[PDB]
Amino acid sequence: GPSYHCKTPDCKGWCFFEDDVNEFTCPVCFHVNCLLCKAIHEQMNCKEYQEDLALRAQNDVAARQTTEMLKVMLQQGEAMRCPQCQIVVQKKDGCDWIRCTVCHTEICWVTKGPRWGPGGPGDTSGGCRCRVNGIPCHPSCQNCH
Ligand SMILES: [Zn+2]
Ligand SMILES: [Zn+2]
Ligand SMILES: [Zn+2]
Ligand SMILES: [Zn+2]
Ligand SMILES: [Zn+2]
Repeated sequence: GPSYHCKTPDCKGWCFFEDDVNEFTCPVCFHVNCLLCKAIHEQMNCKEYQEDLALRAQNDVAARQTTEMLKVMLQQGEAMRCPQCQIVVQKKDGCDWIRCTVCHTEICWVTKGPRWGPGGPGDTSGGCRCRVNGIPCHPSCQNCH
């Protein structure tokens, strides 16, 4: 069970990652962190945050740093786009499964795509079909729900 450090400057707030929890309310500074954007964006959904962050690339050097950082993460695994709404999702250490914050699509992190077909939970006509006939979606999978 790995951990996340609050993004408020110099804050000592931290949490463990949990499969079903995508937001961290810091007990120190009380700010709400988003555990898939790794950022505090309390008047935005994740899509509004990520688009505005790309608009600050022209030009903030800090934003341009992180936006180009993310584009290497996506091009090399350790980050991915939601297969449904296409927001950039970053890893939650120890969690093989994530429910998108914007569209609520279940994402299989092990296989870097959807958990299920359209029609959602139970539809093994798409997605990673973990455990059908006993086979895990990947032999490293431990629990993608
Ligand atoms: Zn904090
Ligand atoms: Zn977010
Ligand atoms: Zn989504
Ligand atoms: Zn899976
Ligand atoms: Zn699996």
